[PDB]
Amino acid sequence: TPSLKVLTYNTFLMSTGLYPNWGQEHRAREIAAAGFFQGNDVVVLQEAFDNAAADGLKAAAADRYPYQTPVVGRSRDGWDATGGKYSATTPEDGGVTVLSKWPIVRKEQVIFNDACGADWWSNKGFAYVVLNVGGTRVHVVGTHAQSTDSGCAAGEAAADRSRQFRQIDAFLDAKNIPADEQVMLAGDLNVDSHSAEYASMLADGDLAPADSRAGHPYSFDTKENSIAAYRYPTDPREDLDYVLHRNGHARPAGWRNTVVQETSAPWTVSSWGKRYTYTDLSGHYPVIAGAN
Repeated sequence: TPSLKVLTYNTFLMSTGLYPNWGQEHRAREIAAAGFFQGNDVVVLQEAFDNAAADGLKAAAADRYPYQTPVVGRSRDGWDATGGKYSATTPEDGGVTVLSKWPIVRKEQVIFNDACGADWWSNKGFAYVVLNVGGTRVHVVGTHAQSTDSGCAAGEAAADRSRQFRQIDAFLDAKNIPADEQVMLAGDLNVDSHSAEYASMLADGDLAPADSRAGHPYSFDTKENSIAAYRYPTDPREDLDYVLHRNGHARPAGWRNTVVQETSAPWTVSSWGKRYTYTDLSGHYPVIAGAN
């Protein structure tokens, strides 16, 4: 059971053609240089939507993380398989990519069968990678689950997240992964750890809770994170990002998820003839998982 350090980070790199003033190229470069980006074994990114900034980040990361997936949902190219409700015409990809210090033995993508609001119209889904680490295999699913979106009916977002977690569970079960091999789910799962949905997420994904969740209480801090506070000034702080092992599989003891509140040098953009300065590289905080 090789002990791995896993980062999950929502990068908030929206398409620059649609959103030219969100500092995407600046932040993508700065994310690859941030402290939380260094020293991991696996990195799972979400919202890497802008093709150029995502490509630049993946290139900037290639020295430390040479083995990488495409961004989920861009196309069928560069994957060993594509499953789920993939659309060839939809322009928006799922924004998820997995980067690894360790050789990738297999990589596939699966587009979610269930989604609502904005998520439905895009190729949101998950990446499945098998890594070769220390003489054995480690399985990682990287994803960005259904958001609590304006276009979803009341309760529909949570209902579709439940189906998304069970789709991942069913996918992993059908792989018949040996119990002595680790299986981790890493991503922005859009489930608040402080809410009742946390426990149903664990049951739906068949996930073991971390032995400890440490660091800052909120990986999506609408008060202390300067981007989240600008975009959602009246919404509660929540805690959405996880790396969790699968029940019944080998895993390190004392597995931790640490929410790391690392700020950035100020950067400024202009919008409607006003200047806005931020001190975070995204609206989320990175979560670093590993054996304590």
